Amino acid sequence: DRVKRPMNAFIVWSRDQRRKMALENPRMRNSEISKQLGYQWKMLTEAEKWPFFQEAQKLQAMHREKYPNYKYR
DNA sequence: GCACAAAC
DNA sequence: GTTTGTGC
Repeated sequence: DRVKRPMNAFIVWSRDQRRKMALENPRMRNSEISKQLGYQWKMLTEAEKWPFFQEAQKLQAMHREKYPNYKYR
């Protein structure tokens, strides 16, 4: 039925990227961390891309082989 | 447009 | 309260 769902390259940033916002701003009242990341996307920091994108590639290649044309159902 | 995950 | 990527 449902296929598996490894973390998405977007939530990847959450894990580590949010650690940054939590260190200097562990007291965010409203939901700003949401629009803040959006700003990082229109300007992705390469210092952060290369590190986790390397493996992020094997995530797609491996699981895509286990579900050739099997899409969401 | 719908289905799935996480943290503040 | 909410965002975003993947797939057609």
